[PDB]
Amino acid sequence: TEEGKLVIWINGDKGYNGLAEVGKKFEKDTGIKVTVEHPDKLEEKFPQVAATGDGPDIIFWAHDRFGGYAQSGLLAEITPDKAFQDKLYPFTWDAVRYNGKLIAYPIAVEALSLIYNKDLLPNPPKTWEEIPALDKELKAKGKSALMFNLQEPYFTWPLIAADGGYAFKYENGKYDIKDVGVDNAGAKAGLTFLVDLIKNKHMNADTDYSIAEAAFNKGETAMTINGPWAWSNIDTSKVNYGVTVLPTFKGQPSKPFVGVLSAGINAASPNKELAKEFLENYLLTDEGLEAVNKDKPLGAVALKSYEEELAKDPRIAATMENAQKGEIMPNIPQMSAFWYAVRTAVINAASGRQTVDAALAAAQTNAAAVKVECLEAELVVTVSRDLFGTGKLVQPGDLTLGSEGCQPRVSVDTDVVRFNAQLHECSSRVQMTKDALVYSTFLLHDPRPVSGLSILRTNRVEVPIECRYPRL
Ligand SMILES: OC[C@H]1O[C@H](O[C@H]2[C@H](O)[C@@H](O)[C@@H](O)O[C@@H]2CO)[C@H](O)[C@@H](O)[C@@H]1O
Ligand SMILES: [Ca+2]
Ligand SMILES: [Ca+2]
Ligand SMILES: [Ca+2]
Repeated sequence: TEEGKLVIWINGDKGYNGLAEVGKKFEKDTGIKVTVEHPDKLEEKFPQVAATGDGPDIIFWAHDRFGGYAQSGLLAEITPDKAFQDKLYPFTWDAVRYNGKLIAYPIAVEALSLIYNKDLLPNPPKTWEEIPALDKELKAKGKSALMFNLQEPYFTWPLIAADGGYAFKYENGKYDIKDVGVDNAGAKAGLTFLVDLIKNKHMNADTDYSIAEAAFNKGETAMTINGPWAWSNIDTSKVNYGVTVLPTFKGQPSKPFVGVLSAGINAASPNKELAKEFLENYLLTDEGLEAVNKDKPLGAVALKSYEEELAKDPRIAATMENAQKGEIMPNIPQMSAFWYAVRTAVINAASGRQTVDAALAAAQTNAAAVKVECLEAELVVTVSRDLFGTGKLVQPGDLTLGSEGCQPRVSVDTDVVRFNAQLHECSSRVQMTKDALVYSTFLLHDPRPVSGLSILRTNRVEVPIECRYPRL
């Protein structure tokens, strides 16, 4: 990274052009150039380049990633005076605190809502259970009831959590990273409902963000599920849409994960002063947040003034109604593992490649004990040796990645076994989606032969190991 300027990363669905306007104001006033970029997979690339001392000066993402970044020494501690803290809501500062330190600036509060075409559907269904029958009606006139992104677990999690799914159990003031709530009866019920919607052809397992967005904004489907950033494009489509409560499932509300868009400062930036100035006195103002929101709505911004100004907007009100019914995302480093786990499970259940029960059990194991890192042509799998929480440590020789042709390098620590594998050699399965090439294999723990009687929790366990790379 180079000093005298600022490089900013932010996701491509956010208002990066408005942010660039803020940067242009900054530049004119101070002479310091600001370059805003939106690389794909930036939440995964940032730790890779920041660990070598490179990467952007500022990284934007929902707060849930930042704990990992902070645990890895990648984030500078931020030091706002008391007055600036008084300018933002306490909930948001809470979201960006890790081990008693502030590790990023809160920007805005995000939550999914149900977005619906008022002309096609004047009265949105209050329950998921209605949607199959409703779909029938709409299918009779060449339309669908619901389409939304099924490739990212962020969008399916509300249904999964409604009847009792959860990420990590919060207990005694801390999250128990071995107590994952993706494999309980409620999560299984929610995912079964989703997979049923697919099997009965009310939804297609391949639908992604762009497909669902195009369908809804063209008037081909009566509903979608999305956050404030999407509203802009809908406005341009001139569809007459409303933003409202997500449907219930078995009488309980959908529970979306509440995100807080946050901006962290790279620990290796030589421009930490400039970054603080830009964030506090340029972006986190009525003018800055106004520009960014005008591009792609931010939601309920953390700055009290502009949030009070925008609360009249009923869409913000529905976003916050849904947020209240949901849970704030943890920011612990294990969230990435959680997300990988659920992602894989959902896809594999939606395709029918795996049952719901098996997919969610494997996701429990993956979130609790496995970390997948996908590199150019190589894969790294890190397995917790305390695989079942018993405190009994697995031996490396009982762990196998892939089939016999897969011959990884295996390294052992006190607490983990790490597999460094060649993707071509270890891919059991390859396939293409619209947007990605997918390489897939499995991790197996099989201690047999073992002399003792196997009882209760089984010692044989198999989890999906998968990497997705953009098609270009
Ligand atoms: O799907 C897993 C993904 O969910 C969240 O990402 C959201 C993000 O919060 C929103 O700002 C918007 O970009 O949609 C994203 C999902 O595509 C988590 O914050 C992220 O860590 C997680 O991977
Ligand atoms: Ca569990
Ligand atoms: Ca696409
Ligand atoms: Ca706009």
